[PDB]
This record gives sequence, C-alpha cells and structure tokens, in this order.
Amino acid sequence: FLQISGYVVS
Amino acid sequence: VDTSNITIPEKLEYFINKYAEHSHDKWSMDKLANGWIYGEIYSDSSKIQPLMKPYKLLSEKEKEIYRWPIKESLKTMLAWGWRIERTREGDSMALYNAAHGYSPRAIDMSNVTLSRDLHAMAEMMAE
Repeated sequence: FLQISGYVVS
Repeated sequence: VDTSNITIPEKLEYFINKYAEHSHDKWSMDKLANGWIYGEIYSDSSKIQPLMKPYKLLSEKEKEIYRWPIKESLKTMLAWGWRIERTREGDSMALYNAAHGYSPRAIDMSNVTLSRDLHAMAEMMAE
C-alpha cells in the first residue's frame, strides 16, 4: 500500500 | 534500535487516514467468506458487529484498533532520518487492482520484488 501508491524513496 | 524523539512534518497525517479506507476492504474480504454481513445491531444470531460499517463511518467507541500499530514503525525510520518521499502521481492502485455499493478491490499478492532499501524498510517496520 505504501510502495506502488505513487511513492519513491531515495 | 533505541529511539529518542522526533519532529515529524505536517504532511504525515493522511497516511493513517488512508490506511483504514484500504484495510476495511480486506476486513470485508475476510469476514464475507464467513457468515458475517451488515445488519441492524450486534447479536449472535444475525452475526453482526459494531465494526461492520463503512470505512468512513467508524464509530468513536472503536477507532484506535485500526490506527494503532502503524505509526510506531515510522519512529525507527524517521528518528535516525530515513526517508518517506513521494512522487507527484499519488493515486496509483485505483486503476491497478453490502451498503453503499461496497465490495473489495483485491491487490495482487503473487507479484513482488525487493532490493536494498525495500527489504531494509520492510524488515525495519516488521522488526
């Protein structure tokens, strides 16, 4: 629910 | 991993609001296979609960049951200073997959890939 819900972490 | 304090940003308030909206679909999918369904009032014969209402219409007598065990993960990330950034896209899983026309929208389970940061974040929160 967090990752591929319009989310990027870098 | 000891954690002391945190000064979180104002953006981190709608994650918990959007949690229950998507978790009630899996709760309905869990309890619809059984003999549980919406009704009038809690009773053992009709198999009714007070939770069985829409995800927005959750009573004050129980709300923290959904919202408790999420935010204590983000302390271990954000206190040391891990990132929770976001793109400009937002709603993605809407396209990619009973009062008020309710029914579940099952997210796929047989598709996943992991890397350094992804396995790190998953193991951090589950830890």
